[PDB]
Amino acid sequence: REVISIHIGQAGIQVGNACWELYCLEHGIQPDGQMPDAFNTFFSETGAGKHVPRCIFLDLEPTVVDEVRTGTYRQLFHPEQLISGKEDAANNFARGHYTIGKEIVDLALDRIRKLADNCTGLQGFLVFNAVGGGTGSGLGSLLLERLSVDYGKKSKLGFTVYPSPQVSTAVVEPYNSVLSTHSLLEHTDVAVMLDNEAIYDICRRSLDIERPTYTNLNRLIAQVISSLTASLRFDGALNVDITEFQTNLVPYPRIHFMLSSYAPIISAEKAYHEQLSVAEITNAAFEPASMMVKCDPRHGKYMACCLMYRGDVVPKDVNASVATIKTKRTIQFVDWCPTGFKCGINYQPPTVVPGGDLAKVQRAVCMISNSTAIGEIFSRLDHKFDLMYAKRAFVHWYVGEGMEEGEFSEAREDLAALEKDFEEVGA
Amino acid sequence: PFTEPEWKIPGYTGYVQGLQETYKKTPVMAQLETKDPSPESFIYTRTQTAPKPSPVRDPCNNPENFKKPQPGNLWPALQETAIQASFKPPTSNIALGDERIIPFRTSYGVDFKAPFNGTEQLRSPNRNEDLVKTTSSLTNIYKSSFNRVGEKRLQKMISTMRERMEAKLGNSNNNAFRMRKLFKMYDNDGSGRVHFEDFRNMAETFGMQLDDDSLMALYFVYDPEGSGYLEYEALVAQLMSPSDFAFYKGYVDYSQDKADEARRVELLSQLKKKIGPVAGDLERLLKAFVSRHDLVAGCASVGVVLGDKDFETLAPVMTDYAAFCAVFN
Amino acid sequence: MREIVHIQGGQCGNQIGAKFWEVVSDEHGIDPTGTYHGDSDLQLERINVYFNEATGGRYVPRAILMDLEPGTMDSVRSGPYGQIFRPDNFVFGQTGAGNNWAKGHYTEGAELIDSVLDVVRKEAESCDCLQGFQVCHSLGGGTGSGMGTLLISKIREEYPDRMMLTFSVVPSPKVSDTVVEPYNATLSVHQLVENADECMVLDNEALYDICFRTLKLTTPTFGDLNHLISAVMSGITCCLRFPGQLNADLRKLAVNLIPFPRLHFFMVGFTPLTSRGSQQYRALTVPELTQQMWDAKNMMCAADPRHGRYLTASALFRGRMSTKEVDEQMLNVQNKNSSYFVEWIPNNVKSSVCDIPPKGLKMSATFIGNSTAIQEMFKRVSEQFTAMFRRKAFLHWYTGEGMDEMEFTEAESNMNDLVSEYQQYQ
Amino acid sequence: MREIVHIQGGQCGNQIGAKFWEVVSDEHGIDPTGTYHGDSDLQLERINVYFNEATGGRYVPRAILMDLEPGTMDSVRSGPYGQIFRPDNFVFGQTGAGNNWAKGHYTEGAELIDSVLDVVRKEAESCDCLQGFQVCHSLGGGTGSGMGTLLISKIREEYPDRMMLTFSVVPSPKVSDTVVEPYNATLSVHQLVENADECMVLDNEALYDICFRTLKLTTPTFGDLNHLISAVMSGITCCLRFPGQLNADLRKLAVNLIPFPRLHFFMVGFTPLTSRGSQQYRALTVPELTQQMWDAKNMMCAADPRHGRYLTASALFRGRMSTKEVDEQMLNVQNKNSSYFVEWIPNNVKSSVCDIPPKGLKMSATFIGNSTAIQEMFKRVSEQFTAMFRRKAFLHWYTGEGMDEMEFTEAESNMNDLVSEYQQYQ
Amino acid sequence: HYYLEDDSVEVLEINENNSGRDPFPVFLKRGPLPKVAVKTNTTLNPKFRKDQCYNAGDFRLGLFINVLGRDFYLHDADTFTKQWYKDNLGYTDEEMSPVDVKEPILPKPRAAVPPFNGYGTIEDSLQNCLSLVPKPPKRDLHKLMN
Ligand SMILES: Nc1nc2c(ncn2[C@@H]2O[C@H](COP(=O)(O)OP(=O)(O)OP(=O)(O)O)[C@@H](O)[C@H]2O)c(=O)[nH]1
Ligand SMILES: Nc1nc2c(ncn2[C@@H]2O[C@H](COP(=O)(O)OP(=O)(O)O)[C@@H](O)[C@H]2O)c(=O)[nH]1
Ligand SMILES: Nc1nc2c(ncn2[C@@H]2O[C@H](COP(=O)(O)OP(=O)(O)O)[C@@H](O)[C@H]2O)c(=O)[nH]1
Ligand SMILES: [Mg+2]
Repeated sequence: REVISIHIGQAGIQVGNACWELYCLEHGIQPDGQMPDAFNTFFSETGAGKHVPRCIFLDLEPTVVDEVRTGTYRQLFHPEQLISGKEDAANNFARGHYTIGKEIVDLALDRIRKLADNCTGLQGFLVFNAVGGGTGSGLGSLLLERLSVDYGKKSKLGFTVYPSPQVSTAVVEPYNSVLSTHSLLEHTDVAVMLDNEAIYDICRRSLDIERPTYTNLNRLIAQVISSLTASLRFDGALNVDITEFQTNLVPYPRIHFMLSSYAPIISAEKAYHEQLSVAEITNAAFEPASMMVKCDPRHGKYMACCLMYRGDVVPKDVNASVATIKTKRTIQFVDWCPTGFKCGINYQPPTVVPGGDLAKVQRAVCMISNSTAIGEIFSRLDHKFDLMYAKRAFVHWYVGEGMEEGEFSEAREDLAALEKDFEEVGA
Repeated sequence: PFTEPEWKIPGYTGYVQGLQETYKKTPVMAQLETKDPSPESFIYTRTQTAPKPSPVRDPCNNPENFKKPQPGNLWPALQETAIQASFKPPTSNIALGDERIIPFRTSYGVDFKAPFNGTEQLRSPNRNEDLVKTTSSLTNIYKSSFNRVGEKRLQKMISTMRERMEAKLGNSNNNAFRMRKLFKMYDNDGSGRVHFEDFRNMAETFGMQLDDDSLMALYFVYDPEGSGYLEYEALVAQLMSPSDFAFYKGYVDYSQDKADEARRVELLSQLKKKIGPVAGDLERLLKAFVSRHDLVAGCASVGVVLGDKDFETLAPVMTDYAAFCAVFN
Repeated sequence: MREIVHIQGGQCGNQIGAKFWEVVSDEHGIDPTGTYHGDSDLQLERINVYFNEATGGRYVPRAILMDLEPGTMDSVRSGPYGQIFRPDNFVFGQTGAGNNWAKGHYTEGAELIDSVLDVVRKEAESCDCLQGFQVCHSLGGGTGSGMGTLLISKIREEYPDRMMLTFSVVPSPKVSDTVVEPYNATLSVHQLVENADECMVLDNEALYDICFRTLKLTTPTFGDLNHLISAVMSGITCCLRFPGQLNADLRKLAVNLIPFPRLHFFMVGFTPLTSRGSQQYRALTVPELTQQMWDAKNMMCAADPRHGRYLTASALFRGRMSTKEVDEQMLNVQNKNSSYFVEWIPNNVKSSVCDIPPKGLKMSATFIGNSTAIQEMFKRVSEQFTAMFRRKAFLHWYTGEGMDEMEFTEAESNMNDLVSEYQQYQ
Repeated sequence: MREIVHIQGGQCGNQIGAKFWEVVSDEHGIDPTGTYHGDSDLQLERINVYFNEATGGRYVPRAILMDLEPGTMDSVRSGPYGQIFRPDNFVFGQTGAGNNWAKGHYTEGAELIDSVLDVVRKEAESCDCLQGFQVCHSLGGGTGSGMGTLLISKIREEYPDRMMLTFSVVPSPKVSDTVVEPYNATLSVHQLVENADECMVLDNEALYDICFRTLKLTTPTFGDLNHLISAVMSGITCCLRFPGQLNADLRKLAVNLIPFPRLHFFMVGFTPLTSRGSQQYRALTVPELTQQMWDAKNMMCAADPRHGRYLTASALFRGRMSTKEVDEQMLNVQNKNSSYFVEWIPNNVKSSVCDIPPKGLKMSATFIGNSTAIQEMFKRVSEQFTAMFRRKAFLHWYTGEGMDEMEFTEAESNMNDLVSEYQQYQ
Repeated sequence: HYYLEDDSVEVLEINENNSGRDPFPVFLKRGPLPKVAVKTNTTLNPKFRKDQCYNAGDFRLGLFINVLGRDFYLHDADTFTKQWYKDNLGYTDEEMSPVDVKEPILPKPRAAVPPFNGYGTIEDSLQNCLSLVPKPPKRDLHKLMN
C-alpha cells in the first residue's frame, strides 16, 4: 500500500528533504540506504540491503538539488529521481507554466509513470509545492494537469505554501498565487494550507525559539505529514487510509481546503512538567493559536474534522474528548452536517529527530478541519491582488512570456466565484 | 538531564552572555551553545581560534611612525639626483572584519549532519564483514589475493579505470569539482589514507565496480603493510591525465621562485655532468696541492674551465676539497 | 552552469573591474597566479560562473576589458591579479577618444566593436547557458560611455533573451570632473533606457561622504571607492555562486523590482560599513544591519529617498541567518515609515538569503531600491543640459562628426518624459 | 528588561558621568578594557541595564556624550574607564558656548540637536523596554544649560511615556563660578519644570564641607566631589539591577515623591561617610546609618532642611537588614521631630531595601528629599535676576542672538510662582 | 611619558594617516600608575602610595607593563632616557639596546615566465609574454661594430 511523494520548487525540495529524513529515522534506515515491512509504503527494496524512496524532487534551479546530491544523504536519493533544469522561473507563473514546463514536465511525467508501474498497490500521490514562487506554481499546475489527464482516478493530496497576509518574501506573490489556484481548484483533491507566519509564531510561542529558520518549520511540517500518514504506515486500533480524507472532509467537488493543527508543541524543558493527556492535547488542537494557517475559525464555521491519534491512546478517552469538544459552544458547527467528525488511531508514538526540538512524547494528535475562514483568506488575498492589478504592474513580464490579460481576468472572477460559493455554503 | 543551577529556565528574562548570537535553537540548547560550543558556531571561533595575521596592515611594521620625520635639504643646487621618487598608488586596504571567520558552513551541512555517531561511516551495500572483523595477518590476505589475481590484470584494471575517468569529465567549467568528488571532497583528516570499504564505496559512486578480490590486489601493490590504508595521491595520478591531475591536486606552484630553483637544479646537474667523468683525478690533484684561486688552477689544469659563473652556482654547495669532489662524484 | 560574462569599459571600468576580479579571486580563493588555494570544497562547484579552466588548474576570468588608451592596460597588469587575465581579452584600440561621445559612438567604434563583438561572441558560445551580461563603465568619459553603449546596443540586438546589468557612474554637480558631463550623460542614458535591462546608478559624491562619515578615512583614494562598489557587485552575484535558504537569481531580482519597462533605475546601498576603530564597539545583529541599510546616508546615489517614494526594494542577505528576524524587520521598516512607500502595491520588498558571507565578514546585506528619487538626479542633469543647449555651447565638436541636433532633442524628450512618468508614479 | 539611557552634557555633567561609569562598571565587574571579570552571577543578571555586549564580550555603556568644545572629548576618553564609550556616541559640536544660554539653546541648538537626537533616538530602539532617561548637566554653563535643557524639551516630545531624572548642579552665592549664573540658572529652571519629571539638584559648597568635615580630606579635588555624586546616582537605580526584599524602581520613586506635578525638586543624601582615619572606630547599624541620613550637615544641597518642612522623602537601603528595624527607625524620626514633616500627609517617608550593598562596604543607604527648604535656592537666584534685570546688564549677549526680554520676564513669572507654592504648604 | 617631577605616567597614542581610528590626542590621563589591584572603596577614590605605584627602575626594555590589565611591551627609548638610565641606575650599554618588534611580510607569488613554444626563436618569442604590445629585441651593436 504505497504512496508516491512529489515535491516542487525551492520549498518542495526542502520540505521533502526534512520529510524524508524523518521517514528514514522512523523506519530505522541509516543515511547510507539500509538498516544496521512497514517501510514498503515509502522505501522500495531493491536488490539486497537497499531502500530507495518513491519520491521525486523537481526544480528549475540546480542549486538546491545539487546541494541535496552532495549532502549527507548522497547514496539514498539515487541521482535520477531528482529532476533539475538549467534555469529557474524567477517568480513568474507564465515562464513556469508555458516555456520551461514544456521541457521539464515530459521527463517528470515519463519518470513517475515507470515509478508507479514498478509500484504495485499504489494508493495515490502526495504533492508539496509552493505557489508563491514561479518554479512551483506554474510547473506544479502544469504537472497536475498532465497528471490528471493521465490517471485522474487516483487521489492527489496537495499541501501548498500560500503567502502570509502581512509578512511576505516576494512581490509578484499574488499573481502567482491566483494563477495557481485557478487550476489548483479543479485538479487537487484535498488541499491543505501551510502558511509561514502561522508556524513562525507557533515556534516562537510554544517551543520558545527566539530566532528560528525554515528548517524548524520544515521539521514541524514533516511531523505533520508523518502523523497523518501513520495510519497507512503502521497498525492501530482504528486506521484510515488517504481515501478517507476526501470521503469525510470533502462535501462538495470544489470545497476542498483544509486547515491543519498539531498538538502537543512542547519542547523538552516544558515536557517534564506538563502532564500530557489526550484531553488537553485534543483541546489544544482547537485553539487558533495552534494552527498551520493564519486564520480564525471563530469567524468561521467548521464543516468536517478528522482526528489522527498516535501513541498510547485508549479509544474511550478520545471518544470522551470529542464529546466534550462537541458540547463546548466556543466553536460552532454547520447545520449542513450534524455529525462532523472522523477519527483514526495508530499505536506507534512519534519519533524524535536528533537536532529537532520536540521532546519524545507519549501521544500526539493531528487535526484537519474544513471551515469558512479559508474563504475569508482567499478574499483577503484577492483584495491586494486587485490593488496591484488595477495599475497593470509587472504584467509586461507575463505578456512578454506570452500570456494575456484574459487569464488574469479569468483568475480574478474564479476567485470571486469561489468567494460567493464559500459565503453561501457557510449558511 | 540539565538540572544544574548554571542552566536557566526557558522563561528567563535575565541576561545571558552571548544569547544574541544564537538562532534556530531552544534556550537550554542555546545555553549549552555558549558554555560548551561546537566548532561550527561563532561563539566557538571568538574564543578558541588563533588570530590570522594580516601583516601589511600593521602600523608597527612601518618604522617611520615611531619618530616624527625631520626636514632634509630641498635646495635645487644641493642635490644629487633630479628625479624625485614616484608616489606609489596606495593599496586598497580597508579592514571590514576579523580574518578568523571561515565562512564556509552551509545551512544544510549544519542542519542535516549524520544524526548518530555511527552513521557517518557510510558503508557500501556489497562488503565483506569478515575483513572488518580484523582477522589475523591481513598481509597474508593481501598476498593471497594478489597471487590469485595476477599482476597483468591490475594493469588492465588501472587502464580501464583511466578510460572511465577520462570519459567522465567531458566538458564543463566545473569538471574539477567532480574530480574532487573521488576522495578529497568527502574527506576529513586530510592525511590521504583510505580504508578498504570506503575505497570500494568511493569507487562505486563513480562506476569502477571492483570486486573485493581485485580490490585487495590493489592494496598488496599500493600498501604492502597490515595498515590497510591507501595513499590516493599516488593512485589517482595514474588514472588522471597529467594536465587535469593538477585540478584534482588543487594547488600547484607556478611561482617565479620555484622556476628559478628549477633553473638552479638544471645548472648544477649540467655541471655535475661536466666534472663527473674527470672527478677522479681532480681530488688527487687537489690533495697534491685550498683556495678558490688555487682551485681555478687545479680545475683548469685537469681540463675543465672554471669561471665566475661557475663559482656563483657552486656557492650554495660548498663554503673543503674532499667533500667538494665527493659531491661531484 | 548559469553564466555571467563581464564587460568593463573606460578607465573607471578597468579599475573597478580589477577590484571586482580581485574580490572574486578572494572569495573563490584563487591566488594571484591563478591556482586554487582554498580549503572548503564549496568554492569549486560555482567557479564556472566567473572562471574558465585552461590548463593545470588555471582558472582565467570570462571578462572583456575595453578601452582606447594603453595607460589603463598598464594599470591593469601592474597590480596584483593582473597576470590572470588572458591577453586576448584586452581588446584595445590605439588613439583614445577623450570625453567625446561622438568619437565614442561613431568613429572609433567602427574599428573597435567589430573585434569586441568577435571576442564576446567567442566568449559567449564558449559557455553553454548564459545568465546574462554585466557591464561596468562611465557616462562622463568618452571611450567608456559611447563604446560600451554601442556594445550594449549590439548585444541587445543579437541576444535579447539574456539578462543585462549596467553599473554606470553618474556625475554630481559638486564632484564635477568633466565639462561635458551632460553632453555624454544624456546621450548615454537616452540609449540605455531602451537597450539596458536594468541599471544601478553609482556616483562618487555619496561614496566620498560614506568614506568620510561611516568609514572615517582621512585620505581615501579611488581604490577604496572601487573596493566598496566591488563589495556591492559581489553581493549582487552572491546567489548564483553560493547555496542558501532562499536563492534569488538575477532574473528573479529584475522581475521583483521592475514593474514597468522604463522604470529601471535603482538605488544601491551596502552594509555593514563602520570604521575599524568602531568595529570593536558595535554588535552584529539584524536590526543593526537594517538600521544602517535603510538610512538615507548609506545610499550610493546622490538622491535622498525621503524627498521621494519607493516603488520596490530588494535585500540580499549573506551569512547564516534567522529568516524570522529577516522578514519581521522588513515588515517593521515597511510598517513604521508607511508614508515613504507606494500605495497600490503591497509587499514592495523582496528578500533572499545565501549561507556564505564574504571572507572576513560574518553577516552582510546588499540593498537595491527602485525609488522615484532618481528623477531628481535626472532633472538636475536635464536642467544643465538645457542650460547648455539653450545657446549651443561646445556643440560643434559633436555636429562635425556625424551627429545632428535631433539627437539632442530626442534625448531631451526621453529624459523629460521619463522624469514626468517618475513624478506621476510618485 | 528595563533599560536606562544616560546623557552627559556640558562640561560639569560630562566629568561626573566619567566618574559615574567607573562606579557602575565596577559593581557589575567589568574592567577598564571592556571585559567582564565579575565572580558571582548576580552581576550578569542585569548587565543589560547599563551595557550591551557587542562582540567578544566587549560590553559598551549605553550613554551619549554631548558638548560643543573639543576639550572634554579628551578629558573623558583619556581618563581611566575611558576606553569603553562608543566612539560613535561622541556626537559633538565644534565652537563651544561659553556661559551664554542663547548660544547653547538657539544658535547651536539648531544644527546639533538633531545630531544628538539621532543617536539617542537610535539607542532608544536599540534596547527593548526603555525604563526612562537620565541626564547629568549643569545649570550655569552654556552647553549644559542650553544644549541640555533643549534636548530635555525635545526628548519629552518624542517619548512622553518615559521617566526623567536630572542630576543638576546649582549655583551658590559665595562660590560664584560664572558671572551670568542667575541668567542661565533661571532660563533653565523655567525650562525644566515643564519637561523634567524629577530634578535631583546638586551643588559644590555643600559637597566641600562634606569632603572636608566628614571625609576629612584636606585636598578635596574634583575627583572626590565627582565621586560622591557618582555614588548617589548609582544608589538611585539600585533596585533595577539587584534583588531585594522591597524593590523600588524609577517610577515607584516618583509616585511616592511628587504630590503635585510641580513640586518635584529633590535633595539627595548618601551614607555612611567617614574618613579612613576613623573607619574602624564606628559601628555600622541601621540605628546609626539613619542618624547620618536625617542629619542636616549630610545633604548635598546648600539648603538647611530645617528652615522648611519635608513634604515627602524616600530611603533606599542596601545590604542584608531587618525591615522591622528600618520601619521603626523611619517611624521614630517621623514622630520625634514631627514638627518638620507636613501634617496633611501620613507616612511621609518610603523605605526600600535592595539585597546587595555596594563594593567597599557592607550596608549602605541613599536619602532623597522632597523638602520645601529647597525654595531658599530659587529665592536666591530669582532675586538676583531682578538685580541684573533692573539694570539690563549683560543683556545684549542674550538678546544678541535672537532672544528677547519677554522670555526673561517670564523666568521671573515662572520662578516666583513655584517658590510661592512651596511657601504655601510650609 | 614618565614625569620625573611627579612620578606620573601618561600614555600618548600615536596616529597613522588613514587609520580607522578617530583622532584622540591622549590615551591615558596623567595620573600615577597603580601597578597593583587594590580593594576599592565606593566612597574614596584610592590613595596610591609611591611604593604601590610604578617606578622609573621598573622599565627594563623588554618587559611587560600591566597598564590597567593591558600588557604593553615596551621596546625602545629616547637618547635622554638611555643616558639617564646609565647615569642613575648603573645600567649597561647593552640593556638600553632597543629590541625589534617587527614582523615580516611575505611577497606575492608572481607567477613565472612560461616555457617557450617551439615556433619562433627564444628572443623573439619572449616578448609576447613579457609585454602586451610586442617589441622587437635589442642587440649588442656595441660588440658588433667592435
Ligand atoms: N515553510 C517553508 N517555506 C519555504 C521553504 N522554502 C521556500 N519557502 C517559501 O517559498 C517562497 C519562495 O518560493 P521558492 O520555492 O523559493 O521559489 P520557487 O517556487 O522554486 O520559484 P522560483 O524562485 O522562481 O524558482 C518563500 O516565500 C518561502 O516562504 C521552506 O523550506 N519552508
Ligand atoms: N569610483 C571610481 N570612479 C572613477 C575611477 N576612475 C574614474 N572614475 C570616474 O570616471 C569619470 C571619468 O571617466 P573617464 O576616465 O573619463 O572614462 P573614459 O574616458 O571613457 O575612459 C570621473 O567622473 C571619475 O570620477 C575609479 O577608479 N573609481
Ligand atoms: N562637582 C563638579 N562640578 C563641576 C565639575 N566640573 C565643572 N563643575 C561645575 O560646573 C560649573 C561650570 O560649568 P560649565 O563649564 O560652564 O558648563 P558648560 O560650559 O556649559 O559645559 C561650575 O560651577 C563648576 O562648579 C566637576 O568635575 N565636578
Ligand atoms: Mg524557486
